[PDB]
Amino acid sequence: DCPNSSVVYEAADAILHTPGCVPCVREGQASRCWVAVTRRHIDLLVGSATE
Amino acid sequence: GYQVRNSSGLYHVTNDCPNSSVVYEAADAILHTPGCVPCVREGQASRCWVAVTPLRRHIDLLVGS
Ligand SMILES: *[C@@H]1O[C@H](CO)[C@@H](O)[C@H](O)[C@H]1NC(C)=O
Ligand SMILES: *[C@@H]1O[C@H](CO)[C@@H](O)[C@H](O)[C@H]1NC(C)=O
Repeated sequence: DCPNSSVVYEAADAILHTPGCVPCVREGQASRCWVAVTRRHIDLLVGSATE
Repeated sequence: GYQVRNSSGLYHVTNDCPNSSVVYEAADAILHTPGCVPCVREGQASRCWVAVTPLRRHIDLLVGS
């Protein structure tokens, strides 16, 4: 449905299907997280930005 | 934490994941994005731009294996 941006959609889906808490550690503005996929896991760095 | 005074009473709320809030925010924003989130391979990861629901702010993220 949305194939070239899939990797994100997979991650986003894993965050929602995480019943617990996604473990994150803040790196200034951005926070580094480890999302487990239902072994393997997704590494993600998320941050906010303003123009 | 912090308190809330809504229509159903007086409450006290504590975020069980204070550092994980942007992740949940982004995950929601990706699903509410009607188009497709613009990604680019940036190394061994994927650099994406997520527009947040409304000085215009967005969410930058990198996903990897
Ligand atoms: C939140 O981030 C800070 C700074 O990276 C870290 O010291 C702390 O342990 C983190 N807290 C949680 C609940 O993950
Ligand atoms: C009451 O405030 C609390 C905390 O935000 C929430 O659990 C509850 O659903 C709110 N109720 C309404 C009607 O806003």
